[PDB]
Amino acid sequence: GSVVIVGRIILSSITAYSQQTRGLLGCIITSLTGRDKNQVEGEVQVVSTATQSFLATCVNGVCWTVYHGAGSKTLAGPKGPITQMYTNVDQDLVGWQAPPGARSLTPCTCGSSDLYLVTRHADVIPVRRRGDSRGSLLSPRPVSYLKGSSGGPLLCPSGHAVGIFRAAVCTRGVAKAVDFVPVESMETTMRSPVFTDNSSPPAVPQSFQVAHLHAPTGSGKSTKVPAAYAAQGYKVLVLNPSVAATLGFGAYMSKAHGIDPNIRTGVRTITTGAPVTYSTYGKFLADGGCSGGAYDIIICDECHSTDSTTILGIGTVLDQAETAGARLVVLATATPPGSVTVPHPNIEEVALSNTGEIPFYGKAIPIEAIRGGRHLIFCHSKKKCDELAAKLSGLGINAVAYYRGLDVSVIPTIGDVVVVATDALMTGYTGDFDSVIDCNTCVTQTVDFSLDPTFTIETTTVPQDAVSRSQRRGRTGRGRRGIYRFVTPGERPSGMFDSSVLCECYDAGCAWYELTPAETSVRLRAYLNTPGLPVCQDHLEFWESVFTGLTHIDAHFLSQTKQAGDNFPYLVAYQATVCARAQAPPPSWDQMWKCLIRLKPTLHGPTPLLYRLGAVQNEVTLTHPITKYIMACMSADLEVVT
Amino acid sequence: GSVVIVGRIILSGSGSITAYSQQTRGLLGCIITSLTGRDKNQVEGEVQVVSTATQSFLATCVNGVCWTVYHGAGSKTLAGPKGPITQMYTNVDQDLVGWQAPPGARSLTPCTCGSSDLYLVTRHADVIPVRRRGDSRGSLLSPRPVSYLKGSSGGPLLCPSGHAVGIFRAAVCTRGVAKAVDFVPVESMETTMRSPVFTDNSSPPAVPQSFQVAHLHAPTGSGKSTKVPAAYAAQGYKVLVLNPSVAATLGFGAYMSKAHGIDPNIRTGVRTITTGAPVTYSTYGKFLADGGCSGGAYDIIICDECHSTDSTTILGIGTVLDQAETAGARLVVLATATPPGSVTVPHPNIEEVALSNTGEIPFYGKAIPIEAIRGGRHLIFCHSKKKCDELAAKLSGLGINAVAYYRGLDVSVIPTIGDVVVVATDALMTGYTGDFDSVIDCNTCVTQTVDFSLDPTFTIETTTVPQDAVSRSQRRGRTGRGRRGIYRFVTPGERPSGMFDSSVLCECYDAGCAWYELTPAETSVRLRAYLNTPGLPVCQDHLEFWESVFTGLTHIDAHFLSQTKQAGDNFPYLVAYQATVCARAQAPPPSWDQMWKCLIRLKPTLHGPTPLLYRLGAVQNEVTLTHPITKYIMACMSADLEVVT
Ligand SMILES: CC[C@@H]([NH3+])c1ccc(Cl)c(Oc2ccccc2)c1F
Ligand SMILES: CC[C@@H]([NH3+])c1ccc(Cl)c(Oc2ccccc2)c1F
Repeated sequence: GSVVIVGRIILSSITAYSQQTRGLLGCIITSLTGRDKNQVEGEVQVVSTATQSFLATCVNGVCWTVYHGAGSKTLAGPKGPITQMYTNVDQDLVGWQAPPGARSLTPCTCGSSDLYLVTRHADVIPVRRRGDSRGSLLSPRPVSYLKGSSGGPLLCPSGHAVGIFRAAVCTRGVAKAVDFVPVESMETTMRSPVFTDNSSPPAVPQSFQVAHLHAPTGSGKSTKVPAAYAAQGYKVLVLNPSVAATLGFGAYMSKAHGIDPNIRTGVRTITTGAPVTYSTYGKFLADGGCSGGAYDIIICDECHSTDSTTILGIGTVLDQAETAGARLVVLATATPPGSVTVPHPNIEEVALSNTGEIPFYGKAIPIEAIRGGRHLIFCHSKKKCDELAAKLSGLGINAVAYYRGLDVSVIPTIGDVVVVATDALMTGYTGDFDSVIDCNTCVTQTVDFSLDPTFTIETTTVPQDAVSRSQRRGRTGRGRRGIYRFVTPGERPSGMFDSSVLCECYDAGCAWYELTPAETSVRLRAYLNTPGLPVCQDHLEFWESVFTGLTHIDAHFLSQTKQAGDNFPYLVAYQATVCARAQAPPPSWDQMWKCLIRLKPTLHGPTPLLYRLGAVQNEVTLTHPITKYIMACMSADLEVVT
Repeated sequence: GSVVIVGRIILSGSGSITAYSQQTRGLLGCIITSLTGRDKNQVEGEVQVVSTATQSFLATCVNGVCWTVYHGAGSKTLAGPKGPITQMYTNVDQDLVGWQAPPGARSLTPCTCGSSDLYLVTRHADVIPVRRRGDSRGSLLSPRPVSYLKGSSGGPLLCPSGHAVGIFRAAVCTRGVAKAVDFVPVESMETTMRSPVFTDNSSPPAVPQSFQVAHLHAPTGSGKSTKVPAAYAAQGYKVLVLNPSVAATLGFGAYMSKAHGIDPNIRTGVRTITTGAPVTYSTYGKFLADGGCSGGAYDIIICDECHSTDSTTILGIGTVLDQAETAGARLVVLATATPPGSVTVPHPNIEEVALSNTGEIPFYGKAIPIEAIRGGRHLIFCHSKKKCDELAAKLSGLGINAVAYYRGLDVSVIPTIGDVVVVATDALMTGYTGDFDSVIDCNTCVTQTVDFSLDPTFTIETTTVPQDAVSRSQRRGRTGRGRRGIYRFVTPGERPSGMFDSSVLCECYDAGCAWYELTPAETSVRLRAYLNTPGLPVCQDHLEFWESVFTGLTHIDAHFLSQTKQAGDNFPYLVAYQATVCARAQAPPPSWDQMWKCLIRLKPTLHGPTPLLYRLGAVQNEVTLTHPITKYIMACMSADLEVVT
């Protein structure tokens, strides 16, 4: 899909009105063709994808807008799809060369503080500047009235551009201020090189530096380059999210480059005194971060991964490495933020159709496509893994399921097999496959600041992004031919993660890694402040304030929720602690609250709700001091995107 | 736009009930197929996954007919092999519509036996045990979040033999958790088929010998409010004609006096005459303020414009329905041009023309050419007061006799006189009786919708929405009366007619308490008479919920209530009640929006967090939730609440 211009906002002194130029059918066709003959006029376009509508402002002969709406998408144009000229994920800014007929606003350098925000409804909202990227609405408005206006201009009185709107600053679901991308960030972006080669590892610098390495999985980014550095005489640490990949490196390196390295995972540890160590991020955090002077170079592998341990591990390194004596951090991934999937030479891509004995996410699989050989099928849930595995087994296909919870020994490693699995596979098992068949959806978690009474953490099924598609497809075609089959050809933009991931980081810090919320904030802040990494909204003070209130948890419930191994074991266990001390029942008797089951006969009355982590069946009271505390925390300034 | 089959749910041949889905169309194919109404793909399976541009749900063929929900499909056609298929059955009251099953389509068959173990099929092909507890209700064996059931409406409930018991249309929820499911029984599908496919309501009924409720679906200028009661009067019957508009009511009476001979009784706030005639013209508000039906006074009651869903009208009609038989009436007539289920058909006096981007006057993303309005009598419907004032301004500056009209302004500001462009809200339709050479329609209106948002209680939010058939049909109606007329529009779209939000029920209790001295219990009886009567606009049964809420709100401040009644805005009771609770705690209102002006003079003495009862708009001030009324309302949210799927 391409981005499509579906209207415009005309400026004149400052007033505006808007014009629509496409309906739905036109938008969709134009988005599939990427061919737009419609004449472009104005400095503000109203634009749309198949999922959202927003604005775009031309400045300096460039049409600009937000990464969180456009991603890395092309813009439909007279002669076809227009590739983006600039892609600055870190500033939430992208830009296409202005098409013929378009006008540009000029930047503002008189430096006025009385500003005017233009919306998708063509209203003109006065704004008092507060900083480089903040302004306060003179009249607070409900957040919903700014929705769809991301990308609109912030104008000084003389009509020039100060920047583009990117998000509202809410206080309890009401917008008192606005975040914008300032015109100086636009000019900085324009002077940066479009091509920047991150395929070569850099040489060790004289003083501390953070460098990026974008290279295919099996370039030797985690094998050959660590070996090269060690030859030059350095001590190198390779961090990786998979236990099975970390272990695998030990045997590979001892054969191929004659180095028997240190290995550090939770299930196994080996110290050989070698100058190269391979660790998981999680085991790295358990060992208490950087040891003063132990390493010259730290290589954070798969730094595209947006799981809490990886983010927390990488932010720890970014906070500590210099102080502990390192000269070099290398952030390594094949799929960096802003990447899209491109054709792979070694992999042949074939859409699924409706003909097939095996129904699969609305489409079908031919039994002839998986009868012999080794094939991997990605499903979104374990329930689905289980039922597809059973089907296949009943047809006499040798088929097995894999997901979080199961021992990887369900393998088999040699022989005909179909593996039906979730993304747990990515970290659990390292082999590749004659084909990958991919449902193209993922389970993820999303926070909702629902003030009912506090927040909600919802589990939802959503389309895959560009990293998911590439990483799943990349389980076939490794040094040998391969096939990838898909239910749908789409792709969400890569490199963003939800605020629940942040909440997860504080939770794990408390549950697993003996980190105070203040400590956790320091480490995440280094992650945020370092560019070229995945991006999120800055909700650190909020989440810090919330967990900071969660005191004197019951150690047995914590142990039990960690043991059962599910999400947010600290939030779950803290709610259970409050329920037990208040002598009151849990929100439900879902498996989530089984730590309270022996107390079931004696718990009665309304649940002192702290927050929603699933369905709430029981009645709730709001009188508990901890609830009162978390409600007060919601008055904090919260960026939400528009 | 037609409904389009975009996929299907395939049920298992034997053993235990299981299913899987197949998708036969993408988005592009869906949109094209909806605009042409032509679907050459063949129809397999008995459970279809259907879609409009706006939403998607399920449809289930039983005994020859592809059934689904009115709240999903409205009166729309089904895309077919030889073009659009019109609906064969349209039952607004049961939330059930039906197209004749296309070629070779397969139909489930009814639950002949009579088990009480049931299985619901969802759009995800999940099969979910249900326990029948009534004709149209069964409980989920394992309660679920209601989000999981959205888009499954129209799906079947099966008995273990795989026979259809009905089709899902809504969940019963407790605080966001579906505990049970509502369906349209299969025998309500056969009650639908053992009626005639066409019913006639174009002629006023004969007076029956015993109490009967009849419907009159006939256009304005058929004389529904002048000629027909005149006719009944001529046969010696006493007749009451009720209407939502003061100006319409006065006009009919004045027309009757000079044309049909009679000098009728008139009853409104502003003018009331007793002449002893056997025809009486009243508004719904005055009828209610008079305490409803007085014994033996009328044989016939015409409830005119019975399509209207303002609180007064609903409350008024509810009253007549509850009180007429016992007051000795023989006949209640529910009269409208635009009954529930109706569609905007072409009018031979009216030339319909799409606005373009060509024009000097920007209008809702399109354009009005000055030529089209420079000379004559013209009407422009805008959704908000604000826009009307912007558009009157922008028009007159360019040399026009432009004027606005919306609630608050006195009519007569609309002259006549000749050349004019009136820019107005829908308030035009209760304030002014005249018509125009052309009508220009923004195709949108403001409405109010309730969210059970548990933050802490409920929210009532003003939103802007696409117009429905009634809206479009009534807005067009102000041109092409006798002579030729023109209708210009921004959008061809049209939402289904005859549904109203739960917030409208809220307004009925509020008006009950604020204007007409009705206890919540007394209002429930009246509303119950309206729901139970068929062929009237329909809503979700939340009567107990809303009764329970207003029953708690006692000892309101008489002064604030008088000011919110006078200012004329919605929910004067809830607004005044929140203010009563604020003033008594010396706390500020949730904001300093105009809604809270009754409290402006006390601003100096009002400090601290607002004890919030519910949300009627943005809340800027901190909130406490400790107030006994807040808690009382919080407990009411435990009620069983039907919500759609
Ligand atoms: C410029 C501020 C930075 N924190 C930032 C950078 C890029 C993007 Cl897409 C940002 O917004 C989101 C919004 C939702 C999810 C992730 C990120 C974002 F908030
Ligand atoms: C059969 C139950 C009846 N109360 C009923 C009849 C028709 C329809 Cl469209 C119903 O559903 C709605 C849903 C939303 C708004 C109004 C009505 C509905 F609830």
